[PDB]
Amino acid sequence: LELDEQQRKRLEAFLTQKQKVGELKDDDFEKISELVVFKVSHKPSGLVMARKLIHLEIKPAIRNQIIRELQVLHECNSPYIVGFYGAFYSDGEISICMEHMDGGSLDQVLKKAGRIPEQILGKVSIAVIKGLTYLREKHKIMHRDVKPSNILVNSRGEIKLCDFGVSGQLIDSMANSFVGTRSYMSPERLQGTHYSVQSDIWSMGLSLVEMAVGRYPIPPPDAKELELMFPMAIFELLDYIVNEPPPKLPSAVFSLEFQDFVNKCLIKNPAERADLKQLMVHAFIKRSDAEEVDFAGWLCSTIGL
Amino acid sequence: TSIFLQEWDIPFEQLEIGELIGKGRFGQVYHGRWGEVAIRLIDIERDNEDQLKAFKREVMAYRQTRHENVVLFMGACMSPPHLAIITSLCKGRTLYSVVRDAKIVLDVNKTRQIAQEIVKGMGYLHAKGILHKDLKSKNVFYDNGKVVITDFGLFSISGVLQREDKLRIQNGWLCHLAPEIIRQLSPDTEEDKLPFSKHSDVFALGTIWYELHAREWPFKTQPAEAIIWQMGTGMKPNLSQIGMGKEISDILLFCWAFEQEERPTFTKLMDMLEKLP
Ligand SMILES: Nc1ncnc2c1ncn2[C@@H]1O[C@H](COP(=O)(O)OP(=O)(O)O)[C@@H](O)[C@H]1O
Ligand SMILES: Nc1ncnc2c1ncn2[C@@H]1O[C@H](COP(=O)(O)OP(=O)(O)O)[C@@H](O)[C@H]1O
Ligand SMILES: [Mg+2]
Repeated sequence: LELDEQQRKRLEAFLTQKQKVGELKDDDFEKISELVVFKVSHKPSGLVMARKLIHLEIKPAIRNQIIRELQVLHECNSPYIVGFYGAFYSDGEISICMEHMDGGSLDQVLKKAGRIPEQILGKVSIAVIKGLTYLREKHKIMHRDVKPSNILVNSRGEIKLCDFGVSGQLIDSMANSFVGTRSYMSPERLQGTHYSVQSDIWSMGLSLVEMAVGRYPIPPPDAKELELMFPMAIFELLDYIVNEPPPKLPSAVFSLEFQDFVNKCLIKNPAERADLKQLMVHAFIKRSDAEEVDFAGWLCSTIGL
Repeated sequence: TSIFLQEWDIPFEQLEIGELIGKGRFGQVYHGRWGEVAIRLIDIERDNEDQLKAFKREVMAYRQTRHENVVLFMGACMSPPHLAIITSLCKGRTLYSVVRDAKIVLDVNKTRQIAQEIVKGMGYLHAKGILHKDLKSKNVFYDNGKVVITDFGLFSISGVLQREDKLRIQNGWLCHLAPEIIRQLSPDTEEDKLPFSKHSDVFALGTIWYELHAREWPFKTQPAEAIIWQMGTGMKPNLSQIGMGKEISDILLFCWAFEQEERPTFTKLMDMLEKLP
């Protein structure tokens, strides 16, 4: 399903920049800025990368296993997934070095912009679907953590998925997790039952409504809050997700194709929820794919590059 | 506004601070000499100075504690911003390390006995009107048959939760929390005002009873959000999948009961544990 000329080019152009270093260590890097994840300057090679540091205190034998699990990132490469350069360990922090995306994450762009219009969100949907399809078909891996903060953009205009769960040991080796007020976990996952890419599809749908309407949609806003646009415990939210009807887009301001698309993503029964192949054939994405939108221009003009 | 060390019944002349014993969310815990002793240095700025006065009276409460199954609280000195809690030093290793040691058999009888010791100590603390608020295997020490409870009460003054709109969960914490507490958790919830109770402590012991036989925490597979929802609505594992009998599974069924009033007191629980084969 996937092929193109200019897309083939930049992968290899990346794979030329790939070999421009062989090994990485802390002093190779000079802190450029804070995005914990840092924009860094590499000195052995002129590439500017994003280096993420995860603070972990564990014995060497586990660390070497961790590195072998992360090495898989050198194998997965896609135009819809952020490229990986390498992962090293140093002084109590694991570094993950990857492609720097000049637009940041979709949560922080959404923070800057008021709402993201439907036509961009169509191209975002295609990229997420095809990225997730790649991992299923080529690597037998689910993402496990789709949300706006893990979809990155740049000024060239590519949008790619990051932070998925390649290493079971790294997940477990982390001492402490951070659960806040927004949750993108699917209902089936919250109840501890079997799950598949369907849970990633739920996460994409909920993310799309949030960005389209400008607010995390659980709990739904009241009548008067939807007009203005145009204190809840964590367990209350999670039980809302499991038991109340899923969020839906307002029916005035969005196309039927877009509303049906998110609706199919947010079906609570994962057997009835759309799968990756059905999304590929939905009217909304086929329509979106055949559209002339300067995504770079939209991004740069709203953010300021 | 201050707590001196001559307030205490343990005569104290000098105090040597040695090496760090381990990393921990609440203060630092150093080796010390008084006999050798364990010193926990914590820092509080001074804000909420009415909380330190309340802390002071709860500490003086600790002064009246002495029990073979409860670590010996020996003293506390407070010179704000610096606090120190000095307890006896526990030889051995923590129960968390013991049950995760492949080279150590934990027969059903041994687990019955370890549980019974913890129950005795917690029954004592309850009788004195003291809630532990953080019962777990890392806060129990086992040295060839000697079982001691540690760090009771600290959780109130602890501040281990502190990102913006995002609460910090440590790996083992959630599965020790009774549903009453789990349903309360929020990104600006604080330990000082969480609904801890004698029943919540019994729930935490229930978690330890699972851990003794599985040799791992419940909900090991699952992420934090899944654990919050499943435990909030009352879903709980059993031990049949490793072939444990009805008698020692009813223990969990009682201790983990969703309605607080169905959980036994520690004295009744001691009875129940006496009657296993
Ligand atoms: N490759 C990257 N390029 C640009 N920004 C990044 C990159 N990776 C992470 N970030 C930044 O890191 C932040 C996200 O934190 P992260 O460690 O990814 O966890 P989470 O995504 O769960 O918040 C966002 O502000 C995002 O802009
Ligand atoms: N009485 C004691 N004897 C020996 N070690 C102790 C004692 N009290 C605490 N420690 C150690 O100090 C460290 C800090 O423990 P604690 O403050 O209980 O944090 P945690 O509960 O997360 O381990 C732990 O490694 C623990 O084993
Ligand atoms: Mg402790």
